[PDB]
Amino acid sequence: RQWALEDFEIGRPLGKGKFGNVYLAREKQSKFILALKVLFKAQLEKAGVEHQLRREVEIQSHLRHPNILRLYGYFHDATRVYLILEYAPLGTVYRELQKLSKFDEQRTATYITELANALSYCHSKRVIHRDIKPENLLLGSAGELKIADFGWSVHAPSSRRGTLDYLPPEMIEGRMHDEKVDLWSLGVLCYEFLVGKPPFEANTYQETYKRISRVEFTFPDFVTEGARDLISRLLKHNPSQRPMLREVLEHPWITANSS
Ligand SMILES: Nc1ncnc2c1ncn2[C@@H]1O[C@H](COP(=O)(O)OP(=O)(O)O)[C@@H](O)[C@H]1O
Ligand SMILES: O=C(O)c1cc(-c2ccc(Cl)cc2)c2cc[nH]c2c1
Ligand SMILES: O=C(O)[C@@H]1CCCC[C@H]1C(=O)O
Ligand SMILES: [Mg+2]
Ligand SMILES: [Mg+2]
Repeated sequence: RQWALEDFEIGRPLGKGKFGNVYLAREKQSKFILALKVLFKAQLEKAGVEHQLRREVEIQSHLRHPNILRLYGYFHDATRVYLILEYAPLGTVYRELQKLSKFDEQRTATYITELANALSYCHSKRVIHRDIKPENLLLGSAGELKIADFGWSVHAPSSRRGTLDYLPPEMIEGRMHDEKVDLWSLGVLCYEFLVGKPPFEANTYQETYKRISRVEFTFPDFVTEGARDLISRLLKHNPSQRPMLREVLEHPWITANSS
């Protein structure tokens, strides 16, 4: 349970974070490969997010699902906080999308099924992820999707305040929100997986804000009827109008292309 930096051999950086970096690491005694998320105390204090960090730790450490990234523990020293995470060897869904440009209907529907199942488990504990995006979706050794970065995670309902690309209208506007925010994020993902870019993508935060607020998006011609139907059902301005995850999992386009 009590760890120290001296218990780990540090490898290359795995990625850059908002409050520090993620490094590959090996526990000296067991030779267990893992990821160490290193955060700077000064930066967290200045941002006034030292309690949201405690929330990320508390929420993620109690989740057990094959499509959710494990958080084994944490420790800290005079300047830094260290989160001990499960290593996701095939990287981010973000990098996969950058090299493939777009995913086919089968890969998309499979990822959407994996997400819906992980989100269903979260929502059963009244946990809202609120930061579902390709760079927070990691790939296990078998290429299985793993929800990661519980940095902004909270318990529903919440009226608590990167790009806005995956945030629903109620979360922007700083209004009260529940588990329905993750259903909106799911529709933005589905679109991005098939099209290569999120539906409200813009040059500025200001322009993206407006597009989300208006639910202003169009589909390229290659997007099928079934895909258009599922996305359009998820991207409802009214959170109450968004379907349950059970409905997403039973959608004909999902059942026909997954897995
Ligand atoms: N367990 C992990 N295995 C592999 N890469 C990881 C892991 N955790 C994070 N990363 C990489 O580091 C990046 C930043 O990690 P993350 O927890 O998402 O940080 P932040 O809250 O700053 O955005 C990720 O997008 C990813 O590229
Ligand atoms: O004890 C401390 O002295 C302490 C502690 C923390 C801290 C916060 C969250 C977690 Cl999960 C672990 C440690 C932080 C975060 C910023 N300044 C700190 C000081
Ligand atoms: O883990 C982190 O980098 C942060 C902890 C504090 C809240 C915000 C969070 C994040 O950016 O994901
Ligand atoms: Mg992240
Ligand atoms: Mg984060």
